[PDB]
Amino acid sequence: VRSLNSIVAVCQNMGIGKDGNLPWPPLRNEYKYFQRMTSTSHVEGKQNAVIMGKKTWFSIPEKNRPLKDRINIVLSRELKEAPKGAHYLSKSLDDALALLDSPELKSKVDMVWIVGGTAVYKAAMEKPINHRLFVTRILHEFESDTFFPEIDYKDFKLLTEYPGVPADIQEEDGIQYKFEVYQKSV
Ligand SMILES: NC(=O)c1ccc[n+]([C@@H]2O[C@H](COP(=O)([O-])OP(=O)(O)OC[C@H]3O[C@@H](n4cnc5c(N)ncnc54)[C@H](OP(=O)(O)O)[C@@H]3O)[C@@H](O)[C@H]2O)c1
Ligand SMILES: C[C@H](O)[C@H](O)C1=Nc2c(nc(N)[nH]c2=O)NC1
Ligand SMILES: [Ca+2]
Repeated sequence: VRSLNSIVAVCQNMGIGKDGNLPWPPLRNEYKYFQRMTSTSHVEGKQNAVIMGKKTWFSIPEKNRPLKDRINIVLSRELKEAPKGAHYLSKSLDDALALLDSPELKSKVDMVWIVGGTAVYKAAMEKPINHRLFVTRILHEFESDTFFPEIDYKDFKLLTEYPGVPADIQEEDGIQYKFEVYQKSV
């Protein structure tokens, strides 16, 4: 595709999950941010596409699936068919990327967002394609058992400013965090 976007919320050790869920209790605002970003297309008639792995899909409460107003694509090598609610199943990122370029998807799709987990982020980070990484850095340590892959600081340059992203440190439920945008230009 033209360029990828990835979004993640990470705690201090770069953890993103624990026991199949997020490491911290709910942060309404951080979450509305993930909704607002993944949901908003800049072209009437289109919806964005969200690509995620098996586990991340099942982590979403069942009545809340698929993420409303985005085309849900699940990646799995072990599944034969798109889990109940998913729009599409794909065997790999590559495969997902080609689906997106197909006729029927192409004119339907605005932005592509990788929503994890680890293995999906990694694979996307490695593509020699223009990529913007939206990271929420939660300034606190929660035990995590899943982690965010290492970003190559030589490729992914942190932007000092980006539109519609608060610059200041944020607080909610006694927790502080900040939004950061990393950009890879090929
Ligand atoms: N903080 C955040 O922003 C954030 C975002 C997402 C998830 N999370 C947390 O992370 C956890 C889920 O992450 P996870 O890393 O364990 O799992 P995952 O990536 O969500 O799911 C893994 C499975 O998905 C398929 N898959 C993954 N990468 C693939 C690829 N490149 N090509 C093909 N198939 C691929 C494979 O399924 P098969 O075994 O069927 O082949 C792999 O077993 C939960 O705790 C979730 O709450 C946090
Ligand atoms: C899609 C599911 O909620 C998943 O765990 C994700 N959560 C988050 C995310 N991105 C942010 N910033 N915050 C989340 O809570 N990406 C994916
Ligand atoms: Ca497996």
